[PDB]
Amino acid sequence: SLATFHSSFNECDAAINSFEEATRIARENKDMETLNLIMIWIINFIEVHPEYANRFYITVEQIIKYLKNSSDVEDANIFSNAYKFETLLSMVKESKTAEVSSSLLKFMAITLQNVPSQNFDLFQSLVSYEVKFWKELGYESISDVYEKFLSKTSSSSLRNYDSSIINQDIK
Amino acid sequence: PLRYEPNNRDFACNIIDDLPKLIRFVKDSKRINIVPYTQPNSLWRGPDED
Repeated sequence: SLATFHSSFNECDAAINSFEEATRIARENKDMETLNLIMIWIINFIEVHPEYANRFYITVEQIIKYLKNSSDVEDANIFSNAYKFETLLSMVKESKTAEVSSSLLKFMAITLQNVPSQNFDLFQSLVSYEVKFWKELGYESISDVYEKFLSKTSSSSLRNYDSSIINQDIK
Repeated sequence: PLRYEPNNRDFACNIIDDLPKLIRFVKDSKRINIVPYTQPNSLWRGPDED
């Protein structure tokens, strides 16, 4: 939470040192459930600030390989998070659009299977990716339909508070 | 039979092939099952194994 707060004020580097001691404390507890929370927070910080992917002690690809085969029960939302991060990495890696659609299909299928209303954060992230994915393909008609579902001024955690105001100003 | 040989001047790439193919929903007496999608006239038009 203090690491999140530092990222909220664009400290970035100060958040890294605070997060490092979080991993060590998690090991002393010797509890597995909290580590998945730690790993989830890792790339979410990376998603906002991709320039720091090298600084971490774990590469982004290592987490995705772990989270895909984490378990088959008592996860619910871990897989919905895991595949969404693969879709961003694949989109940035300019992989073949064959894999990108399949990866986005996985993330979409699990997100809508469970309740999308309660998990408002990920549902907005799905729209943001899909509107971005179809806009790069050049079909604004598809993007327009999903654009009506993107929420304004909601933004997300760990990314400032006036980020929404700035984003509307850029457009 | 159509022959669309690859030409450099043809930049009309296809993305339907890229998008995953659809599936049908058919329920038998035991349970509801799910099968790959086939067009109604595709059985006599499908690419012959021959």
